[PDB]
Amino acid sequence: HPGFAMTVVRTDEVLAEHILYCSRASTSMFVGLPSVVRREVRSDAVTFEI
Amino acid sequence: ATLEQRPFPYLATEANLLTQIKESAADGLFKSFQLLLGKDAREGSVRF
Amino acid sequence: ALDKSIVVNLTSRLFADELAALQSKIGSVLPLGDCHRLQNIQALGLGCVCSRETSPDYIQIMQYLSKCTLAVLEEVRPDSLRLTRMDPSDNLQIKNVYAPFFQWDSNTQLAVLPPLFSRKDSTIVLESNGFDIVFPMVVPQQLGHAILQQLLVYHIYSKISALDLYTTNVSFMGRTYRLDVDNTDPRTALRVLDDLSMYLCILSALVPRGCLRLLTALVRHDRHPLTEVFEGVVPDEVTRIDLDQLSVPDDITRMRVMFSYLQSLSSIFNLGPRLHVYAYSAETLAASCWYSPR
Amino acid sequence: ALDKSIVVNLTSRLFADELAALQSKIGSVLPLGDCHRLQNIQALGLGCVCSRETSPDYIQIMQYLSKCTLAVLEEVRPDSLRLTRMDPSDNLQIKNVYAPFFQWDSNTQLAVLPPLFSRKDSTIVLESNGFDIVFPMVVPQQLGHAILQQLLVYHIYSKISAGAPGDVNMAELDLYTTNVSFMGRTYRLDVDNTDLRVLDDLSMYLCILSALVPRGCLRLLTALVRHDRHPLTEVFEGVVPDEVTRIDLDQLSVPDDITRMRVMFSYLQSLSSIFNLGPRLHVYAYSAETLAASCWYSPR
Amino acid sequence: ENAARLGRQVLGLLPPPTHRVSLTRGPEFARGVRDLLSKYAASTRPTVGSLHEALRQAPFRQPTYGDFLVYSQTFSPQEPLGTFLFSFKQEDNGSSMDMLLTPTSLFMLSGMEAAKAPQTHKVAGVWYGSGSGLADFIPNLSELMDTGEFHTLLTPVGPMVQSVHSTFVTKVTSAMKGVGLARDEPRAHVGLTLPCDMLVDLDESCPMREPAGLNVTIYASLVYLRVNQRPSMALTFFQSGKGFAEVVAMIKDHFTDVIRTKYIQLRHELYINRLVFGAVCTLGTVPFDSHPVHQSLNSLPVLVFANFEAACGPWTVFL
Amino acid sequence: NRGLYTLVNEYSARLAGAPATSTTDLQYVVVNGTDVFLDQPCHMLQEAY
Amino acid sequence: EALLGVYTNVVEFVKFLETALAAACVNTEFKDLRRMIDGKIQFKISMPTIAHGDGRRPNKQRQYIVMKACNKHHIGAEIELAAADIELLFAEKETPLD
Amino acid sequence: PVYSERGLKKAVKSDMVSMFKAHLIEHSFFLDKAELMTRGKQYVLTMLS
Repeated sequence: HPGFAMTVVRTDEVLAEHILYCSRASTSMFVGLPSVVRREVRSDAVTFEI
Repeated sequence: ATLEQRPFPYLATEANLLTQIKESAADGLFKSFQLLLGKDAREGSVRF
Repeated sequence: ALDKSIVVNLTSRLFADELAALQSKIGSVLPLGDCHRLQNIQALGLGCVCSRETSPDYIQIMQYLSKCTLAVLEEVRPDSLRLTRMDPSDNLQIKNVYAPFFQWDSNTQLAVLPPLFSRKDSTIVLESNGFDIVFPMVVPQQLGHAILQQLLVYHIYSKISALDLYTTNVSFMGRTYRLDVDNTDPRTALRVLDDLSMYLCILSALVPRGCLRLLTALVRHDRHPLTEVFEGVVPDEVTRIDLDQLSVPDDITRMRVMFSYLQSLSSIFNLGPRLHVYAYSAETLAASCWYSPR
Repeated sequence: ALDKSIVVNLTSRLFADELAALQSKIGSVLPLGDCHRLQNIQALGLGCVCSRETSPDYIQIMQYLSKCTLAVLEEVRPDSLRLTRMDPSDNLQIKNVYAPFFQWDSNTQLAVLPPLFSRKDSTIVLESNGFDIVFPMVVPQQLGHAILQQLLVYHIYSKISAGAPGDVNMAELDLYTTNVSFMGRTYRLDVDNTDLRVLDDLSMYLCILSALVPRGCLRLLTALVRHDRHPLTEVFEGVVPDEVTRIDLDQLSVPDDITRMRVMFSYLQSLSSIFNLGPRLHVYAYSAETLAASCWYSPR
Repeated sequence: ENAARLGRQVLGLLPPPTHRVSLTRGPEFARGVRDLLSKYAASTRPTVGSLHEALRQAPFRQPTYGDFLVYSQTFSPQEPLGTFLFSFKQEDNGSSMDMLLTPTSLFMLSGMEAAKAPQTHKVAGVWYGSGSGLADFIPNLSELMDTGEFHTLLTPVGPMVQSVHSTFVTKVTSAMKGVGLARDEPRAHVGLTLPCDMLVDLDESCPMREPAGLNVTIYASLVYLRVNQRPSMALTFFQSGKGFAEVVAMIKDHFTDVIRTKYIQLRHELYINRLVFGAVCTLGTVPFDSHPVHQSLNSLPVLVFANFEAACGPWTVFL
Repeated sequence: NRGLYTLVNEYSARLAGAPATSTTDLQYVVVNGTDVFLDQPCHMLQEAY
Repeated sequence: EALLGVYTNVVEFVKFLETALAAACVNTEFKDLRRMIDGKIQFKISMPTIAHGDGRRPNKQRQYIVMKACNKHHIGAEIELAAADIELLFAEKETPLD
Repeated sequence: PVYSERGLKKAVKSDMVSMFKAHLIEHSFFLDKAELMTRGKQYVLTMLS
């Protein structure tokens, strides 16, 4: 025995499956309109963006 | 006090220290009417 | 037409502290990690490669900037930080803020340094979302080399203790500037210093005998303007090498292999990529510059 | 999104003899010291800095060329000239006159240089505006950045003979240095039998720049000790000479070093750029007998 | 028919008109500005007809090429169409003459060992002679390597486009300035092809963060050695999107093995031309986040890229 | 130090104080704090089991 | 040797409103994010109290100014379109191969 | 609301803290405990409702 004792800590992960409740009329939603912005122009394909 | 010991402690953090951050121009209202000075404002007169 | 476009979404609002730290800085340069339209807050500034509890260095953090592409601010809205990047050939308008007010001109040569003057000057605090945004500093040649000149001085003299006025103050024409050096990680600086014995020891061996003889004729009675650095005193070696009769084609073939390594010093004395201002106002500080990666 | 045709004002007409000498070349690369095209002649060329009056300087001229936008001519008109502004990745066309001639091998690296020749076949006098037009020296790089190679050693031994005339042979210092040998075609320079002095801003440095190079690596070796310290520096003892490791630092003390050290720190980067910052072109399509090539450029 | 059908190409392939807006005559300023936003409201919406008019907008796409000459024995009779191309110059034989070297070629120019490349030695033996297949035309293989002059005469060119193999002269059209368009297969460009023997990757490590982009750079390097006390080179390639200051400090960590045995040799002899080391060339920037596609040919594992813009920096010395 | 009504509106959304990685071999520190879906309750009650 | 089939894959088109989650939120015919930089709605919510005969000085009812905001949420969708899509959307009128 | 009526003074706040503790131990992962019970349905229903 050396001249001390000691405490030990770990951590852990647990994959849980969760239940989520959401009551009625909590958020007001605001759906906009989509868009098009062209960028990153290569020679083969031009990557569009919505 | 200092945020506690009060009626309705949920509305503590909403009413007290959020409105201090936001209310710099008092613009949480719905603009409806305007008082244009005269028939033609010309953007120079003080509009109410 | 093309539209390079970067806007930073945010999950919790700017505060009254970091508004005025950022509303005042409407134009500057800060890096990125990834090229998109959108970006999380933990990839903007210099604060990825450097942190408070991690002991920074003044080499690899600058050396990290050669990987990235770097962007220019546009707006500071209370939600979002609006930016734009640098297209490999496109002009912009940038207007610096920096509290060490330095004077640019038209037709200059600017680079970007990590902040070496003071960290609390540059490290802004972000009480909303924790991750600090350390600002890099847009800097010309004459300063940008001179602090790299100042660095490779000092981290040799960091061991020569084992003082302060001689070894850190940036000798600019007009002012001197103390750096922020107490607790660094100078081992990447220790590489570059030991990368000099790769050259400065080895450049010494093929020095020709001809140009060394000019030094003995110089300091005696033919004193030139800048050469009073010698202060009328020779180095000890200058009379210890000149024993050769000055054979010319020896020194011809000596200076060719010498001429190679002068270009090799670019690869060790690099800055970041390079800025090309052509039009510029001094009272406004706004410029007009196209991107050159270096 | 393009306009490269810049008409630059004179204040009067040309001379009479300088018709065909300016019809001798029709396309060359001139600098353009103004972002705008509404421009005098007193700002386009090297006469904003380099002229008769200023001291013969090299580094500021070396700073100037990449600092200044270039332009390519198309036709000589009696009212004004025709500059086509340099963008990155720009097409142009060269029909040369350069004295001496330098052969234009295609697909190599083709640089822009400061001239050092005799200034009679190197400039054209305009007393219409007081402006000697200075064509930049345009030589390919393996010739061009190594044109300093034979000249420099030829330049230094003239300085020791200027203080002690019993040291250097003349006709032996000529032969290996007066003729640049590349491609197998030998080229002779211009000798300057007047009294070179433009190169005081290099060679007078490089002798001072050869002083403490075998002095700086004494303390540098034994300084920063770890076992993580670099491995090849043990191998790199096999280069450094024997007299170098015999220097005593009794002569120079530690706070005395700071001025003498930083000068030697200073010229090991300021010299490294001026052989790298030679902005530079390439030929993709070349014609030999016509001397009308189609090529491309990016300033660097 | 020519005026009937072939016009409807050129009646439609034109670029859009830079739209003209009248300042004065106020009843015509509004007729102008109204027909801008109705042209702009197309380029926002993701519907079908709104899309294809945002595609006529096109940048400058025109890189120029190189018409060369090859002694058709110095040409290996096949190529994987996306090789690197050198151009070696010592002296002009005829008026318009040229000689080219592939990355499969330069292995056969020193007679180097099979330890530095045990992959292309079986490959590039059938493609050429035995090292003397190019010694018939250049008697200066040694003295360029002896004096340290081989690393300057090579001019980097780029990829191929298409070459016509004939009886005595193979006509080669290379590619420069950027994107090399292919010929036999339209709409696809020349895939630059590097072997898996010669590209050395720089990124691999434990998981333990690096920024992405559109920019990983291929480096052209050269490392001296002296096998059997004979002058001999080493083609070695790289791939790194990590700036210029890092990789010169990283190529030296790659080729530390050469330098350690090197000054074991010249510890007791001084030849000033034996002190210069090598050089770096930059060839162009692959989009970082793309794929080096492992393609097998004749064995010969080959990486191939896509959308390769090309450039050429000077040969920069390093230790 | 703050009152607990702040602590409920902070615990549901904010990332932890330097938590551990998943799916890799050793317990690394997370630096890409943008993807790991941990909700650790070792903070609020200040415990160790 | 023969062919025996190339088979149809279908992406299941389920939008937001078609789920049962819409009984939690509030959905309108809203249009504009790009106009309105984030403001607020300043509620002031009234308050019932108990009246009873205290020996104390009793409670005046209180009036709480209640502080609501909005939250900007960006979403980006991505398309690549190759060069053959670009051109032959224009040309026409050849043959049944066309 | 019965646990917070008097007002959040110092003695009520800390008594809430040690009331998380006994609730975190017993009534968490409540479906997994419900496979090894006599009662069953009147544990989940007393948890959910």
